[PDB]
Amino acid sequence: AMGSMERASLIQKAKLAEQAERYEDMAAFMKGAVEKGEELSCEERNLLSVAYKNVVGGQRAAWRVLSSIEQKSNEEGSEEKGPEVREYREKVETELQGVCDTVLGLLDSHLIKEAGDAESRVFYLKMKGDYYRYLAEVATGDDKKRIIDSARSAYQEAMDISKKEMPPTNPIRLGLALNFSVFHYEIANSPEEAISLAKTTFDEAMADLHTLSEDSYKDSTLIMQLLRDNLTLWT
Amino acid sequence: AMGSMERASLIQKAKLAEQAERYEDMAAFMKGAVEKGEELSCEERNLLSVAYKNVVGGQRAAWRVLSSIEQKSNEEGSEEKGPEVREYREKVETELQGVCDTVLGLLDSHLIKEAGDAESRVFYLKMKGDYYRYLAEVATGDDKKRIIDSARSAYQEAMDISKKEMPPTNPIRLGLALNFSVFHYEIANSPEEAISLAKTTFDEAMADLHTLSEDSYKDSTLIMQLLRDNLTLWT
Amino acid sequence: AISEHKSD
Amino acid sequence: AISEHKSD
Ligand SMILES: [Cl-]
Ligand SMILES: [Cl-]
Ligand SMILES: [Mg+2]
Ligand SMILES: [Mg+2]
Ligand SMILES: [Mg+2]
Ligand SMILES: [Mg+2]
Repeated sequence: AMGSMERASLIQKAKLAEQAERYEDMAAFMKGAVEKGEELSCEERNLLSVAYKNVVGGQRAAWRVLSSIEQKSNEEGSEEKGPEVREYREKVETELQGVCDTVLGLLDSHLIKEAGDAESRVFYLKMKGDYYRYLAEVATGDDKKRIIDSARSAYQEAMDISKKEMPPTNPIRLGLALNFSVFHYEIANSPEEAISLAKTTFDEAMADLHTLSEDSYKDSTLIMQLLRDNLTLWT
Repeated sequence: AMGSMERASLIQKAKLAEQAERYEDMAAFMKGAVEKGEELSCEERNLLSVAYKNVVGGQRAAWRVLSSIEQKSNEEGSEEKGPEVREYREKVETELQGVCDTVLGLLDSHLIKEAGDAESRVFYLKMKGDYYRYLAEVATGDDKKRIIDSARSAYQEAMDISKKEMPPTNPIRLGLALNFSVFHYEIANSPEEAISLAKTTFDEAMADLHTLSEDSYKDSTLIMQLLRDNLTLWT
Repeated sequence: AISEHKSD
Repeated sequence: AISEHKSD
């Protein structure tokens, strides 16, 4: 994608697109950068993640609005009004699935296989879990179970590496645990597993904060607060 | 556009897209509705306007961010870093110009010529002024003057009809005067004309508020407050 | 300025 | 719930 643009120019333009809040452009620039075939630095991995999180986030928010309207239309006493709500929800759903499939394709061709360091491998396997989780949010057919299992398997492999290779305050390790706990709660119907994971992760991070500089302490405690926010909603 | 979709389904889906904050889709649905060739009702005119205002609004905000970065790069002491800022600003600019050209095309083929009532004709001529004004904001070549004149001419024709055919509190009349005053201030370098127009419009509306119901009074005073906000910034 | 600055 | 609910 963007095959005639230099890799450095694609990265530079992704940063400009981020400043301009042009996330579809940012994602396209980063997709082009990945397709150059070189590994991504930590900053470049963050740009890839920010770009697609914002694109899929808009699609998810729209899908939730449309799904709610569609569910209300299927209640007792609701007037017919036709196929339009379902059609338009399906359109948005298909577009969201396409974005997820594109991110999963980048991870599979060939980000994950070329990621040897723990920081890069865990980042990409967390992303794989996240985008299968977004596919799961809208899945209703005979592959929902396989989609859920793919998300679980990616998060589990990421968690196994993170626990062996990263300290408990590492922001990627923390964000992974946060998102896997949300997977348990919202996708896997395992609220107790979600609560246990969030609590253990929070407590183990708290016990390690003494090792950190002021800036690393700020980074870790910001994510810890998100675990606490979920625990307060769930308990 | 969307030639196989029923007009009513396009309108219904534009309203769903608005609820989902999917403004590019909303604009495409409304473009398809216009291209059916029937006149638009007042509600449908508002949907067309909301959809394209939000699309172009995002593009304008991005263009302003990129133009500011580009201007800083051209100051004394700024390091080179290459063609990327200009290229990306040009990309966004071209996309914004394309959206303006699409709206102007709908007005010219054939919304304006089929609009005989004052409410519809003034609405469309105001839109024509607005989208030439957005073209003017980014124009720098040998047609800037002709673009500015096209915006002026459309606003002037709208104003002449509005003053003859609508009361001074009419929300479309008020929004037209507000936007023509912004044209004077920001595009035409005529801050005194902008201030005079905003003041006269505000005062003439205030004098007519006694004729209105509670709901029409709320509608008119909301727009009057925008005139006052500009006057406080300009004086 | 607001259009409908504040603009409309 | 927040992902990175609150999510990451
Ligand atoms: Cl549709
Ligand atoms: Cl570009
Ligand atoms: Mg090269
Ligand atoms: Mg490697
Ligand atoms: Mg028909
Ligand atoms: Mg007519």
